[PDB]
Amino acid sequence: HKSEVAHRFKDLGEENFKALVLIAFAQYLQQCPFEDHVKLVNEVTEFAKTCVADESAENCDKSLHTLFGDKLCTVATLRETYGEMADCCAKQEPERNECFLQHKDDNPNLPRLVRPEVDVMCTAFHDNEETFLKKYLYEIARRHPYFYAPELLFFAKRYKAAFTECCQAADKAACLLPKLDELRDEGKASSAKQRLKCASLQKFGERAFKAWAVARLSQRFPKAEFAEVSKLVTDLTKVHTECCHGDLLECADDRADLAKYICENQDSISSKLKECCEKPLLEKSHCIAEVENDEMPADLPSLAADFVESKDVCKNYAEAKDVFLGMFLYEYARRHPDYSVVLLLRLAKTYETTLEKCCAAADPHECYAKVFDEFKPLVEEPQNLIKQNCELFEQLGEYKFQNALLVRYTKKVPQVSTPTLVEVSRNLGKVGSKCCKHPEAKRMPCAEDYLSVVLNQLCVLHEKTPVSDRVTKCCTESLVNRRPCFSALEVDETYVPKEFNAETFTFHADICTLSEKEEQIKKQTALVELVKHKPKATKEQLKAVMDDFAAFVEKCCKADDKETCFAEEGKKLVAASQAALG
Ligand SMILES: COc1ccc2c(c1)c(CC(=O)O)c(C)n2C(=O)c1ccc(Cl)cc1
Ligand SMILES: COc1ccc2c(c1)c(CC(=O)O)c(C)n2C(=O)c1ccc(Cl)cc1
Ligand SMILES: CCCCC1C(=O)N(c2ccccc2)N(c2ccccc2)C1=O
Ligand SMILES: CCCCCCCCCCCCCC(=O)O
Ligand SMILES: CCCCCCCCCCCCCC(=O)O
Ligand SMILES: CCCCCCCCCCCCCC(=O)O
Ligand SMILES: CCCCCCCCCCCCCC(=O)O
Repeated sequence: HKSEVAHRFKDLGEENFKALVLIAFAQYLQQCPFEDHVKLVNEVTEFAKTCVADESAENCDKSLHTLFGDKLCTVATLRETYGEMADCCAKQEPERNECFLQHKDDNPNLPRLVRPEVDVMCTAFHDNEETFLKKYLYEIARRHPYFYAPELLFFAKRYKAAFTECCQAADKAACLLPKLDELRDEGKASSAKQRLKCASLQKFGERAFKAWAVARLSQRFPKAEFAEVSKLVTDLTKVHTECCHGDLLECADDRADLAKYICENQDSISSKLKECCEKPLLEKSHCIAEVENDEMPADLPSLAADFVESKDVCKNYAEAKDVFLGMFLYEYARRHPDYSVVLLLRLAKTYETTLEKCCAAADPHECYAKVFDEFKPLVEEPQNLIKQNCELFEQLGEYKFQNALLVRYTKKVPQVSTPTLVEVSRNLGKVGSKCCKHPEAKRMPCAEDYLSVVLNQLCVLHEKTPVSDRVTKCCTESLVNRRPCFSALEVDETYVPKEFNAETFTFHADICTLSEKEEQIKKQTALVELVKHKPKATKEQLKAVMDDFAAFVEKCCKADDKETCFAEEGKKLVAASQAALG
């Protein structure tokens, strides 16, 4: 109460406090060495303990923003290292804090972080767990200044858990490696979603966010009253608006409040918030944001009652348009947890466009009478794609499914670079393996979650190295139109084939020692180049070539003087293949 530092220290706990303070400093002073930050953390922690012992001790009354800023301005090489940022220190709070936010660089120039060999890690881990973990916490945090700290803390613990379980295993690598790769992706996805959610808010505006949230919060809490959901969407919008601005403290308090509000009213929101609400102040938010959907009420009316058959439709709509559309969304979303949020938005958009026409016409009811028929094809498009694509993935495996997508998209946008096409298709493939395992009722929400990040990543690259107007149309298109726009792309009739290049199709024995992962990316790269050269090739033609290449390899890696083989049969394969594809 009287001392903020003392208060947070007591809430968080020493360990958590020390880690958060470290992350906080690493995100601002992204250039200072690790031992320098460690020094700061200790100084702040010691200060904190003083305040815990006596809330009236010097400076214990200062605000976290103030203490933090002062400490920051302490750094002697502040001007020589961060130049312009040092001028913030001449300002008074809150301009000082505001000034610091502005100079935090989003994408700093730091070397890629390379993964050491399992044995060095595990020994480092054992020989000095604290510094090994904090050292990486530091390296990761300085590279993602915008990654919400507590979230970064949750990942660290997932990492600690992996080293503990695996560094004792019989086959460390067999245990750890796959774990590290899983965490990396989750970390990447989490980072992407965060940037995405804020970028989306800037572009599309508050209304669109509120809509997306109404739909999402309604699928998850089907039993809550519309007024509660509204209350929540309202507060949730402030929270995200604030958290995007970047101030960790402000963000942290807004989220905490929201979580407490939710827990106090849990029995009037959802029956699934029990476990989450018991957890520590530091984990509540995270938990709730991931809670599973509650059971939807058994006795639920027909949507057509209040939205198609009622006589006061246009009257209720004209009176408060967005509120009316929100109720529609609410009602429609909580009966369809199986729908993707964006799909629900499309229906809402459709119902809106209809009421706008119909309520201005002679006899409204007559005009908007069959709107639910409008929805049918809208709902079906995403459903057929899932069925069709999961079936294909069922037959072929992940890898072969990835090759299928490779041929499919190269033909649609041959202008894209081969490395980019490879990454996209591979990740598209992963989405297929990760979601197709789910029961049909949960597939769509799954694909949407994963596809959103992949589509955004694809758009960002392209944004930097523009290549196709079509991709640009889809990338800058409506939030709700993005995926449909890509789905609508057709083979590029215009495209002009790339001239043959012997090199591009020559292979060496080294391919035999390449890691399974790199072997594929090598074959898949050739495949893309193959299509870019012979775009009019049919599935039959291609499949045959791919079959030869397949054999080609297995054969040359299981024979003496491998080198000769590849260069000898290579002439043959390539010569025959060119002939078959005219
Ligand atoms: C070359 O392939 C990658 C891919 C993703 C990567 C990194 C390197 C690095 C390392 C680097 O920046 O060089 C980081 C930090 N990545 C993340 O996005 C991330 C974020 C949060 C967590 Cl918890 C874990 C991972
Ligand atoms: C509970 O309320 C929300 C609100 C926005 C959301 C999400 C959930 C989720 C999570 C989910 O879909 O369950 C994602 C991925 N959001 C966005 O990226 C986003 C951000 C801004 C706009 Cl304008 C539109 C969409
Ligand atoms: C743009 C992504 C939104 C994710 C998110 C979420 O689902 N909940 C959320 C969950 C249920 C009701 C309302 C919001 N809160 C959340 C906010 C503060 C504290 C705890 C959870 C979130 O930030
Ligand atoms: C998330 C904070 C805890 C840090 C633990 C990370 C230890 C593993 C080091 C490898 C990280 C580089 C990312 C990768 O390519 O795997
Ligand atoms: C500078 C010392 C204070 C450390 C700053 C970090 C404070 C974070 C408070 C943790 C609250 C969890 C919020 C949430 O649920 O997301
Ligand atoms: C508080 C409830 C507000 C809900 C407003 C409903 C709007 C539905 C249209 C979907 C918005 C996507 C943006 C668009 O393309 O128009
Ligand atoms: C001009 C024709 C050159 C022939 C080169 C064929 C390269 C395509 C790579 C085929 C890899 C398919 C993957 C697999 O076999 O599993």
